[PDB]
Amino acid sequence: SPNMLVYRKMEDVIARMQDEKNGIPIRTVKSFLSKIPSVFSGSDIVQWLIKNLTIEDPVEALHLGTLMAAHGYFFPISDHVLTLKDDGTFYRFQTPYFWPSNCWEPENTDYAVYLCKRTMQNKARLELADYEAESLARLQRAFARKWEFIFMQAEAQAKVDKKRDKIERKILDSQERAFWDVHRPVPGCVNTTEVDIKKSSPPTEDELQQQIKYWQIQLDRHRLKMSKVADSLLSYTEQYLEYDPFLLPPDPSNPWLSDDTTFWELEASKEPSQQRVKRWGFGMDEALKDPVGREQFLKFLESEFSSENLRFWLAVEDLKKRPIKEVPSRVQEIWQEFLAPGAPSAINLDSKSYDKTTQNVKEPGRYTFEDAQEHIYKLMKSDSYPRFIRSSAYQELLQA
Amino acid sequence: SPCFVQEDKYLRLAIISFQALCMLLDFVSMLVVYHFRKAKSIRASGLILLETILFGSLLLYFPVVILYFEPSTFRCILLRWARLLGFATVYGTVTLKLHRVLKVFLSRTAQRIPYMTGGRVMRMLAVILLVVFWFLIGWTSSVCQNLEKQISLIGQGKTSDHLIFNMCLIDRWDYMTAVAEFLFLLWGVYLCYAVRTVPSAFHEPRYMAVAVHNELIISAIFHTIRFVLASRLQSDWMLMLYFAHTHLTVTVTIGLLLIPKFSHSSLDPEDIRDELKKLYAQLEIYKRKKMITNNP
Amino acid sequence: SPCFVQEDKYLRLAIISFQALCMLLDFVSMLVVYHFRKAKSIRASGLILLETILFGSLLLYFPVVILYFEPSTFRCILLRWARLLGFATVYGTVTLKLHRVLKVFLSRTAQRIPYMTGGRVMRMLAVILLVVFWFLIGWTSSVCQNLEKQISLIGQGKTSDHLIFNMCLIDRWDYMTAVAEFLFLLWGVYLCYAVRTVPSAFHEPRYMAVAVHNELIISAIFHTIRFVLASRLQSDWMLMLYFAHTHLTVTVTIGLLLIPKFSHSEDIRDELKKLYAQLEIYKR
Amino acid sequence: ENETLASLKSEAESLKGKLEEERAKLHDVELHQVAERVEALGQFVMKTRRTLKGHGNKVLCMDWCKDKRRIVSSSQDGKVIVWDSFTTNKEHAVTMPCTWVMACAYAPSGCAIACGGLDNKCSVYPLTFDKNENMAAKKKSVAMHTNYLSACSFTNSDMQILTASGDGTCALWDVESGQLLQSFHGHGADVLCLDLAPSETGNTFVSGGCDKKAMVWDMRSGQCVQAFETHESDVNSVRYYPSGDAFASGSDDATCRLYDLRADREVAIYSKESIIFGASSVDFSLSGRLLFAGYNDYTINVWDVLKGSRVSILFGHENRVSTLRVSPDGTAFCSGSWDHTLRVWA
Ligand SMILES: CC(C)CCC[C@@H](C)[C@@H]1CC[C@H]2[C@@H]3CC=C4C[C@@H](O)CC[C@]4(C)[C@H]3CC[C@@]21C
Ligand SMILES: CC(C)CCC[C@@H](C)[C@@H]1CC[C@H]2[C@H]3CC=C4C[C@@H](O)CC[C@]4(C)[C@H]3CC[C@@]21C
Ligand SMILES: CC(C)CCC[C@@H](C)[C@H]1CC[C@H]2[C@@H]3CC=C4C[C@@H](O)CC[C@]4(C)[C@H]3CC[C@]12C
Ligand SMILES: CC(C)CCC[C@@H](C)[C@H]1CC[C@H]2[C@@H]3CC=C4C[C@@H](O)CC[C@]4(C)[C@H]3CC[C@]12C
Ligand SMILES: CC(C)CCC[C@@H](C)[C@H]1CC[C@H]2[C@@H]3CC=C4C[C@@H](O)CC[C@]4(C)[C@H]3CC[C@]12C
Ligand SMILES: CC(C)CCC[C@@H](C)[C@H]1CC[C@H]2[C@@H]3CC=C4C[C@@H](O)CC[C@]4(C)[C@H]3CC[C@]12C
Ligand SMILES: CC(C)CCC[C@@H](C)[C@H]1CC[C@H]2[C@@H]3CC=C4C[C@@H](O)CC[C@]4(C)[C@H]3CC[C@]12C
Ligand SMILES: CC(C)CCC[C@@H](C)[C@H]1CC[C@H]2[C@@H]3CC=C4C[C@@H](O)CC[C@]4(C)[C@H]3CC[C@]12C
Ligand SMILES: CC(C)CCC[C@@H](C)[C@H]1CC[C@H]2[C@@H]3CC=C4C[C@@H](O)CC[C@]4(C)[C@H]3CC[C@]12C
Ligand SMILES: CC(C)CCC[C@@H](C)[C@H]1CC[C@H]2[C@@H]3CC=C4C[C@@H](O)CC[C@]4(C)[C@H]3CC[C@]12C
Ligand SMILES: CC(C)CCC[C@@H](C)[C@H]1CC[C@H]2[C@@H]3CC=C4C[C@@H](O)CC[C@]4(C)[C@H]3CC[C@]12C
Ligand SMILES: CC(C)CCC[C@@H](C)[C@H]1CC[C@H]2[C@@H]3CC=C4C[C@@H](O)CC[C@]4(C)[C@H]3CC[C@]12C
Ligand SMILES: CC(C)CCC[C@@H](C)[C@H]1CC[C@H]2[C@@H]3CC=C4C[C@@H](O)CC[C@]4(C)[C@H]3CC[C@]12C
Ligand SMILES: CC(C)CCC[C@@H](C)[C@H]1CC[C@H]2[C@@H]3CC=C4C[C@@H](O)CC[C@]4(C)[C@H]3CC[C@]12C
Ligand SMILES: CC(C)CCC[C@@H](C)[C@H]1CC[C@H]2[C@@H]3CC=C4C[C@@H](O)CC[C@]4(C)[C@H]3CC[C@]12C
Ligand SMILES: CC(C)CCC[C@@H](C)[C@H]1CC[C@H]2[C@@H]3CC=C4C[C@@H](O)CC[C@]4(C)[C@H]3CC[C@]12C
Ligand SMILES: CC(C)CCC[C@@H](C)[C@H]1CC[C@H]2[C@@H]3CC=C4C[C@@H](O)CC[C@]4(C)[C@H]3CC[C@]12C
Ligand SMILES: CC(C)CCC[C@@H](C)[C@H]1CC[C@H]2[C@H]3CC=C4C[C@@H](O)CC[C@]4(C)[C@H]3CC[C@]12C
Repeated sequence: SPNMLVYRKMEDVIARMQDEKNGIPIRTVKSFLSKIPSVFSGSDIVQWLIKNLTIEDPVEALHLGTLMAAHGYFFPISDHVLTLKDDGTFYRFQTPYFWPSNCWEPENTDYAVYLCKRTMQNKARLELADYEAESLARLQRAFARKWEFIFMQAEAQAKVDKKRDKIERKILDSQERAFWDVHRPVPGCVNTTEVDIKKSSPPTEDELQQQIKYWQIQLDRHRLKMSKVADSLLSYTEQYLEYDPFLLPPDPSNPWLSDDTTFWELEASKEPSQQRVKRWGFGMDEALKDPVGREQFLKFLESEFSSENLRFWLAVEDLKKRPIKEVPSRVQEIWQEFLAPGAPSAINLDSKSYDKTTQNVKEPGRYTFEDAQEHIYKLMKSDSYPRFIRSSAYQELLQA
Repeated sequence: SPCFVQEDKYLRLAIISFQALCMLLDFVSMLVVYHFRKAKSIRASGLILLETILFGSLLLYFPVVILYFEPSTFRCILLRWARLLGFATVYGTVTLKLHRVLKVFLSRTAQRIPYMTGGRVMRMLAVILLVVFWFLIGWTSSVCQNLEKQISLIGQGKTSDHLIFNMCLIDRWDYMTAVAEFLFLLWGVYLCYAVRTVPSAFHEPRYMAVAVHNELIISAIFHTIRFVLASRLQSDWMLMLYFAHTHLTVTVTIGLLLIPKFSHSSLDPEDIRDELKKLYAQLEIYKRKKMITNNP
Repeated sequence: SPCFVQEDKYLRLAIISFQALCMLLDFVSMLVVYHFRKAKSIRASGLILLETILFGSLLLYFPVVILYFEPSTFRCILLRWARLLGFATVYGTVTLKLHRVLKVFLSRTAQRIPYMTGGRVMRMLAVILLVVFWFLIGWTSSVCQNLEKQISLIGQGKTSDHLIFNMCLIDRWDYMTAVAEFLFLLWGVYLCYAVRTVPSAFHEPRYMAVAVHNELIISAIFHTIRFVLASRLQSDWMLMLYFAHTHLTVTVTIGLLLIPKFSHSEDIRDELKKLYAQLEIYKR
Repeated sequence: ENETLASLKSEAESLKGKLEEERAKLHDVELHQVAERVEALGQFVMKTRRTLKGHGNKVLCMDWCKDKRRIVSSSQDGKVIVWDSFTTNKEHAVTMPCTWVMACAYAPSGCAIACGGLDNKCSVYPLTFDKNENMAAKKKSVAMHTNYLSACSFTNSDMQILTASGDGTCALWDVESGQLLQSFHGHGADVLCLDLAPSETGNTFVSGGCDKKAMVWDMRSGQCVQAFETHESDVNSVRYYPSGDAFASGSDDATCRLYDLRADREVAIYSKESIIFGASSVDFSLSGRLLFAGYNDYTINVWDVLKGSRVSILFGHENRVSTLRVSPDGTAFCSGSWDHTLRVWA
């Protein structure tokens, strides 16, 4: 049931169309030439949808309507391209037997029977369509030996249908051309019956202890108040409004709006702009994202003679960006240079952090110093990075 | 003297000489279709059915050769024997052949192939050539008794006072063999209203449907002009009106049907008859009134 | 001084007295056939095809009741309008009804009978009648352009001693109209030689093929007499001939088409299962 | 034993009720009713700026480049095209020996592309500036699954690629050697989408499956730390909020919802009465203010993330919308379709 969810929501609308108190009235029309029974105008639906569904945009109402028509629910009375047009064209519903939600998939031995029926009717004109006749020639070529039985069934259906009424013989014969038109569409129209290939395919006490450990996990997890969570989202969003190209245009102009390629060149330049420098101080993560930020931050620390921590920081991800073939040798190089005793770039770790990496160095891996990664990350975010903001070099670049 | 209208000798010889070429390139093409006789296009429309259009058009180039040689009796009768006998054998077989391309396709849903080439398309042409031939015998036999009494069948007309000429009179039977040639082509317009969909190999049922739409339009003008602007007219202007109609109507037709064919590409079948009505009975009640919301 | 022959009583109004009775009994036959409308006899032929022979037969009665009066330039045109618009509808749906009972028999050697009906036969009597109006319209105009000239469509003829007669002339379009009536029934004779052995319920191919064949010997003598023996004639020998040719021609015909309707009388096996399979769900 | 069973049932009931009462006390305000203080937005005039043609069948997926100009897309008939969006020039092409090539990603360094489909394998194609290039010789197979490949993406480096297939398993591979590094289990049905965490320091990712669940995994070990289930049908695409603390998903019940990680519960639902066709791809703006969604009713919708009211609907496509991605600079987004075309909007 791939499409059954949307088929069960177009049918709910159809039932609302058909209601007598507040639905679309059905009328019989005659204009000085003939009598057309039980039809409704095309402009009836489009004005209906805007009211009940509150579709303010008139194109949206006409787009929703033409998808219902294209799927086989109401059809043009005298056309082979199912659509909805906002004029006086006459449309008519579809019988619930032929609805697409009934799991229909007809064969080619049942199309020919319908196609041979049309030639028998009105045998002085051969009323058909250009593509229908081409198919009729093709089907007879293939179904050669059994063609007699396809033609034999066509005779029986023709004579049986002859003994009927006249009003009923026209309605019940248009709603068998709005079924083969949906299922065998005119060339150049999308086939709505296609589907995606992804979607075409003991004791009772042990259960309790699994549930008990299941509940405690949720209790263990920490949660915040919706008042605080909402503040974080709005504060973050309002902090970047001036940075969104969709809601505050760039300087000089959008490359996709005015063909001004200079915007990418300015951003990729080696000299950060005034807007760039302001984004630097929003957070330490923002500064490290910019490759220019990494160099400037490191340049301050080496002048301060405290860059040994940054050199350890950048080294870990470089190991993670390295293919597995070189990790056993890369882990030892970082081991000796930074956190081994007597290292030229010795750094200080917590006892618990040092214990885990001491027992894990024996088995090299990409995630060996993750705990040291977090420990160094936290201390920069509290002390080192705020110092860089207070540093005179930061404000001098801010104003220019 | 100078009591007669003047005539040209270059502007007049350039018509009987340009038409003696379209009458030779219409007889040479009758020996090209026979010598080939075997092609994917010439075998479709048989020689017996195609070569009677390249011989029927040979009689439609005469109404201008007579209109140059001199006016008299037997040249005013021969001018009507060669317009009705060359119309019912050209556009009377491009209409019984646009009628076959409808009744051989409805016969492919079975196995009969009823219309043979010279059997049901040429035996229906002997009936058209029997009403057009009974009429002409009656007409040329009633204007032979009337020529005895007063009417010479050739009259005179006057333009620009002292300028006289001899013309061939238009009688009241000529207004009627111009509605018979226009109602008959209305059958060749309906017959191409029902063949716009039939799948054809060489698109011949479409190059013969523009040769019929041509004449219902382009020959209803030549008759109206020839009937109103007739008493005054001229002697060298009538020759041009005929030449501008027998090259823009009949030459375009033997070109629309000739060159595109050289260049452009017991009880067992009784019970099943009953059960197949049971299926169309059970299937019919599902849609007939079962919650259809249109029938009630 | 006798020049115009006067005569009445014994012959003149005796003809029109009885000729007004046949037209009187012809209309009631159009109200008797319609009132029954359901007996198997007239259901076989068809009601429309039987009401156009009892209606087109009235027209053939007029050429006697307009020849009764003195000739005119308007009563000599209705004589050629009610003789071709009546012959093309009486013997135009008798030769066509005898063609439907040949091409249906030819569908007995084959199969798939469509049984073309009184819609097909009446779509072929509107083309035979479309040629007749084109000629008749085109012929009255011809005799209306020489009315400004000689040949007045009304003539005079004398006899041996001194007696002249005011008659209606014979054209050369009448020699050709009497041949179109002889080459049209030669098609109906062939249509009764290819049906000679075909069985029928009411034997209509027999009581009707004696009509298209009788009105080919007796209506070919009347025309020849009217043409060759035309210089002398009289104004009473005209009525004696039209009366004696109309009742032996059009009364015999609507006697034979009216009285007899009242007086006398392999993998199929495999395919069955697939049909049964869909019939097994349908029956449940 | 029955008394002990009843005691365990009572303890489980007490723990459950504690969970719902904690959730109730933490739930006090709603996102829209607290963000009503935010001023409403004006009118948007987004229009097509380019139209990329050349595909012989439906277009199934795409991915932007890090230079904000190049685009790599994939089609049903097995053709992979690397375009130049700004000037509309084809630069590379390759016909892959399978059909229905579902997933394609673009390497951060702009030197390799990834592709896969019904052949149950993911391949990595190096890029070079050669003349008359034959990438089929350089094609390298990395991942192998027992079902069709659904969606793949490079990690922050050029050496590891994620993988999601119909066997309900996600895997982390090494491109150079083909050696598997970590395998993830926990979906009982197919896996349809995934997305890396925006934070480079954060080693997590999210995946949405056919079993109506969105699942947050841990890259170090392999067991999930969170699980969500509020959709009524398949979850077709997921994406992180740029802050890294939330992620939105688009499901087949024609709704897009925005979950949260700290609150452990959804905070908004984006749906409308006139929309009955299921979503197929979502993405965020640069600031997270807008949530673009590409539906199956041939249209594209834009929602106000903070408030929940639609701001614009963009027509133009003539079949389903298969994918939608926002460029790294945040100035334009492109959207493939089943009508053989891609359109860059701005
Ligand atoms: C030639 C002029 C003067 C008189 C016309 C009468 C005859 C000869 C004409 C010329 C060509 C003839 C046709 C030639 C071929 C055939 C095929 C044959 O299987 C049956 C007779 C039929 C259909 C002929 C019918 C009569 C016909 C149309
Ligand atoms: C002067 C008289 C005899 C002729 C006038 C009738 C003309 C208009 C013709 C002659 C043949 C006729 C019939 C033959 C053809 C058709 C098509 C058929 O599907 C319905 C009846 C219809 C439409 C008939 C009505 C009118 C018709 C087309
Ligand atoms: C105006 C009317 C009355 C004249 C009729 C004459 C027509 C029907 C005659 C005269 C000349 C004849 C053709 C003369 C030459 C050939 C080639 C031969 O290999 C087969 C017969 C065929 C194809 C004849 C067909 C019928 C034909 C065209
Ligand atoms: C050109 C094609 C149609 C050939 C057909 C032959 C026709 C046109 C010819 C053959 C014999 C001819 C006839 C021969 C002699 C005369 C006597 C003359 O005082 C009047 C014309 C008349 C009565 C001719 C009429 C036309 C005629 C019938
Ligand atoms: C063209 C006109 C003026 C000439 C008149 C002669 C025509 C109408 C007649 C004369 C003899 C007839 C043929 C005699 C025998 C047969 C045999 C069979 O196959 C049926 C038709 C057919 C072939 C006839 C067709 C029509 C026919 C050719
Ligand atoms: C069979 C069909 C096509 C042709 C009909 C036969 C033709 C050739 C016959 C039938 C009637 C005949 C006419 C009958 C009588 C006369 C009067 C006489 O003083 C001169 C000849 C003339 C005028 C005849 C000429 C030939 C004629 C017209
Ligand atoms: C060549 C023949 C057999 C076929 C064509 C018939 C035409 C051309 C012929 C056949 C009989 C001919 C008629 C025979 C007799 C006469 C009487 C004469 O005083 C004037 C010409 C007239 C009226 C002829 C006119 C032309 C005519 C109608
Ligand atoms: C209006 C009168 C005076 C004459 C007008 C002529 C036109 C309108 C008529 C006369 C004869 C007619 C044809 C006679 C028979 C048929 C067969 C039928 O199955 C389809 C229509 C068709 C083909 C008719 C089409 C219309 C037609 C060509
Ligand atoms: C459909 C077409 C071909 C029908 C042809 C008939 C037309 C052209 C006929 C019908 C009535 C004719 C008119 C009838 C009377 C006269 C008077 C005479 O001094 C000739 C000109 C004039 C004024 C005719 C001109 C031509 C005319 C208009
Ligand atoms: C003497 C002059 C004025 C008249 C000559 C006209 C004839 C010979 C020419 C002029 C226009 C030509 C046609 C022009 C268009 C097409 C369509 C295409 O498929 C090529 C052939 C075809 C069908 C040509 C066939 C021959 C044609 C009909
Ligand atoms: C052109 C003229 C001479 C044709 C003859 C007139 C025709 C068209 C008319 C005259 C009287 C008519 C009939 C009058 C009443 C009925 C009874 C009804 O239950 C069926 C139709 C039928 C049988 C009509 C058929 C058509 C009809 C026969
Ligand atoms: C009754 C008279 C006076 C009116 C004028 C005659 C013409 C217009 C009438 C008389 C007979 C009529 C035909 C009688 C029967 C049929 C059969 C059916 O298919 C309807 C049309 C058709 C073919 C009619 C067409 C029009 C028609 C030809
Ligand atoms: C439709 C079929 C049956 C043909 C009938 C055509 C009739 C309706 C038309 C066609 C041509 C017309 C004629 C053309 C010219 C003239 C000459 C003028 O001085 C008197 C009227 C008259 C005589 C017209 C009368 C009506 C007419 C005969
Ligand atoms: C209605 C149909 C069936 C029959 C009537 C035929 C009509 C169309 C035609 C046939 C004969 C024609 C007449 C023939 C000649 C003339 C003389 C002219 O100075 C005035 C018009 C007039 C008086 C015509 C009027 C129209 C006319 C009556
Ligand atoms: C005017 C008079 C003398 C002519 C009448 C002739 C009579 C006596 C003869 C001439 C030919 C005969 C017909 C010839 C053929 C047939 C076909 C046969 O299956 C039944 C008898 C029937 C229908 C005959 C009936 C009687 C008949 C019509
Ligand atoms: C049986 C069918 C063909 C009848 C047709 C008869 C016609 C075509 C013929 C047969 C015999 C002919 C007649 C023979 C002799 C004469 C006597 C003469 O002083 C005038 C012409 C006239 C009166 C002829 C007129 C035409 C005529 C009547
Ligand atoms: C005025 C005269 C000449 C004409 C009147 C004769 C008509 C009305 C009468 C006279 C003899 C009659 C026929 C005598 C015998 C039979 C045989 C019987 O099985 C059916 C009726 C039928 C066929 C009669 C039909 C009507 C009939 C033809
Ligand atoms: C007088 C005006 C109409 C133009 C003069 C040229 C006329 C006689 C010719 C020129 C081009 C011709 C054709 C133009 C297009 C088509 C092709 C096809 O669909 C059927 C024929 C039809 C419809 C022809 C109709 C007649 C036509 C319009």
